Amino acid sequence: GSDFVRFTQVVDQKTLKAIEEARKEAVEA
Amino acid sequence: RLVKGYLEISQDGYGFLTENLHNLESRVAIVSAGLIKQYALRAGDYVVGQARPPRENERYATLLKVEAVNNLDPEAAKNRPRFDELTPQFPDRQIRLETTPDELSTRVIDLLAPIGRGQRGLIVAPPKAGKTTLLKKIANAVLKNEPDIKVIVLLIDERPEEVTDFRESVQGAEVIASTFDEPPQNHIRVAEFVHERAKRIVEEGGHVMILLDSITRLARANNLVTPPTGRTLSGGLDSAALYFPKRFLGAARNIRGGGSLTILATALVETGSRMDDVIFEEFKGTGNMELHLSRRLEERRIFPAIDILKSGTRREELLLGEEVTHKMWLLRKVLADMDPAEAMEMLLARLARTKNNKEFLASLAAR
Amino acid sequence: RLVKGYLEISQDGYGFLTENLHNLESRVAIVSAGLIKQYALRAGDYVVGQARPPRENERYATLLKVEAVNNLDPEAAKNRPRFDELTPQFPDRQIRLETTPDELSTRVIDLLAPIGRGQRGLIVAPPKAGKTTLLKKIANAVLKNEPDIKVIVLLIDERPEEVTDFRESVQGAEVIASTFDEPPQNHIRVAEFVHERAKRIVEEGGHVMILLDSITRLARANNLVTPPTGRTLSGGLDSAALYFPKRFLGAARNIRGGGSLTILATALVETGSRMDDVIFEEFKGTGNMELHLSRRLEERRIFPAIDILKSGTRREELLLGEEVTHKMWLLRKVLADMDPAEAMEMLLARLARTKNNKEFL
Amino acid sequence: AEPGIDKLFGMVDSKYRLTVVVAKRAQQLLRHGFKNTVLEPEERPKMQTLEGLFDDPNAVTWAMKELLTGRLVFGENLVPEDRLQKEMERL
Ligand SMILES: Nc1ncnc2c1ncn2[C@@H]1O[C@H](COP(=O)(O)OP(=O)(O)O)[C@@H](O)[C@H]1O
Ligand SMILES: Nc1ncnc2c1ncn2[C@@H]1O[C@H](COP(=O)(O)OP(=O)(O)O)[C@@H](O)[C@H]1O
Ligand SMILES: [Mg+2]
Ligand SMILES: [Mg+2]
Repeated sequence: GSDFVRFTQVVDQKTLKAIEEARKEAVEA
Repeated sequence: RLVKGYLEISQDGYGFLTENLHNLESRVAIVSAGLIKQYALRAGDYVVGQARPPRENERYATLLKVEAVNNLDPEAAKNRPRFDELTPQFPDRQIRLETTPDELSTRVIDLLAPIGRGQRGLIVAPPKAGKTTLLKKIANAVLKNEPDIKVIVLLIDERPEEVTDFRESVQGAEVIASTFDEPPQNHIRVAEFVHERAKRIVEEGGHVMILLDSITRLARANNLVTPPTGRTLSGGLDSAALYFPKRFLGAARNIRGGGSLTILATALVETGSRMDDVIFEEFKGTGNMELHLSRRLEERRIFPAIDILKSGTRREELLLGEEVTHKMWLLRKVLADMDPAEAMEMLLARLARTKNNKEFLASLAAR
Repeated sequence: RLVKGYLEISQDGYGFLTENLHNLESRVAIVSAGLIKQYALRAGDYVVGQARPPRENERYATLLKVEAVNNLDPEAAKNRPRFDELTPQFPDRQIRLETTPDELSTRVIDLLAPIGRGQRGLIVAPPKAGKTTLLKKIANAVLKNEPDIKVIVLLIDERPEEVTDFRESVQGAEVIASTFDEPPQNHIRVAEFVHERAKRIVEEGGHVMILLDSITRLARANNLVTPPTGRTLSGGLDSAALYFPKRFLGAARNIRGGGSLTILATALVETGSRMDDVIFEEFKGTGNMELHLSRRLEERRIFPAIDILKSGTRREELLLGEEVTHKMWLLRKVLADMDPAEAMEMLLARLARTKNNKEFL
Repeated sequence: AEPGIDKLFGMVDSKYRLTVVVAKRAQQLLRHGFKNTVLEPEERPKMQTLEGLFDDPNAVTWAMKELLTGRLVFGENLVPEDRLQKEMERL
């Protein structure tokens, strides 16, 4: 329950690449 | 001398040319039935032609020679397929709804009830509960995302201060309004004239966007104007009065031959009147989309106060991918689990983190 | 000079020949009242004949002689029983429906509403409630399982884009339409004209599948059609509005002498209008099948959004063999229980396992 | 035991981070079903009597076998947390 580790987002590498692709296209043009 | 304006074929077969105020005025030109048949012009045609001042015993100028009609060379007006013969289609060119000032609202609108060119949907909401402001928002978003399309907005039976505010905030886009102070005869006249004008523009293969305020007030104004109709339907409704609004609304469509006609109107709902809800019912079976806004959600000051569950469209695949369609399936499952006010509160928490493209793809990851 | 098409006898004692445009065309040819008497011809018959061009001051082509009627010689046409005395039975020739694209929907249909030749069925739901593309699915399945049957689709009071879409996507099958844009008179003309051609077509021992869009939206469009027709019923209806729709729909029947006339149409209900609901029950007493569709399913995008519990056939045994009737007897004793939403998913999964007979297999 | 716990401890600073990562992966696997795996094609866990470890005999071992690959990334804040944590619980 310690806040230092209470919440730790977990995502796989392929969805990581999808979200990071969304990040780089988030900077438009 | 030269004259210019929009054709207004009266019952006597003669015409009137309106200004920016768009009602009856005096710089009108009379186009003989012979000329009308010569150029195959219907009312609302953008006519420009050489016409000397009205002669002796003549009160309005007679269009001696026509030069430019529909902004173009007049053989097109005469030699063109009639509007009713155009092959319709389903909407296929959806309008991306990505606006910064209120990303949440337009993002939700697009993701939930996406809109394309030729859409015939309805915003359906109780009064003083979010129709007009959201219409203004989507109008601005359209003006930003689709500058090419001729965007036109009509306000019917509305408050003059709202008219002034919007016309100031319309950024010059064609804003025509009809306040409740005006007699309903003016309301019907202006609405119909806009109807034929937009019809002509679509006849020129143009994309015409119409945003109508108070479709239900429009039906009520028709009912007042419509003097008999004989049979009186449930709740005091004229049967054949709707047909003019029905012709007005069903005209919106996706045409395969170029251009489009997309009309979105504001429906007043749960106003406690059988008239209003019934008319919502007839116009509901005509439209391809409904977006419901609830009284209590607007009461909780939640904006947009969309009734998420029952809002939707037809043929999403014709505007969305199967990936998009299935993700929408999954999301609607989640939201059909998720209670309305709860839906808005937590979704507004969830979706504000990323902008319509950021949200669009980061959410196709998430949702 | 060959003249072809469907006979539309005008009211003034002469006739017309209508074409594939499925409306009032100018390709019309005159059939005088005397011609009607001497050939004993009915309108709508598939007419191929010789005619002559209109004369001076005369505007419409005049018939010269009749050679083919319903692809048959006129002499046999004078000798044929008229439709009214034809002995009707209950449907006897079912249609198996397992289609590769969506075997689930057709499987649900077969298990709940087995379809036989001459059936008078129905599907009921509010507007925008899961009807038209399901009609598309069943039409396509019929196009494969029963290519022999002359399948016809009529569209009344709907959006033109849907008209066009189904037009290409039906793969050339007989699609007729009348949008809500059209005046009510065209609606009536097209509807009854399709009615009467189908009457003559079944009259020749033919099996005719009629896919009518929107039977109760047809009813609403008929109320709009209805100029008075009588005394105000509850909800705004009048007395004799129904008869033409009732004579229209009740014509569906299984005839002992061969052929069939199976008409399926879509009903709009739960619109908050007394008119609409009352029409729902009054035509409910006319059809041999109803398929209910509730909106809680569709708001969940659950498809097919079928209210399974309310749906049920008349006289299963008369269309379904004693072994088949007994197995569905047991199954209905089984399938009657499970609760609506959980019913939806578990029945969907069960039919997703294998084919209907394969499930029995 | 499990494949290379020493390697697991070496690649995180503190064990409780490891536990929360593996369990959140397990919960993701449960909610999405076992389709959202990143070791699918060849190396999948296998039972003895049959191939039951293809679907779902034990999700924790699934997650740990996943993490031994480089296909898993975890961090304190790598994604906008609010969106994920408020879509997780309603499905
Ligand atoms: N997005 C919004 N954010 C905040 N307030 C809003 C929003 N939309 C509407 N409102 C409130 O609702 C009013 C608009 O109501 P409206 O939809 O114009 O009713 P009607 O269109 O039936 O006249 C605005 O004056 C404002 O008070
Ligand atoms: N089998 C189906 N699966 C999914 N959606 C369907 C199905 N059948 C119809 N629909 C949808 O439901 C809507 C109802 O079609 P239609 O009968 O024209 O509407 P209504 O009868 O409600 O006026 C259609 O727009 C179609 O998109
Ligand atoms: Mg307003
Ligand atoms: Mg539909």
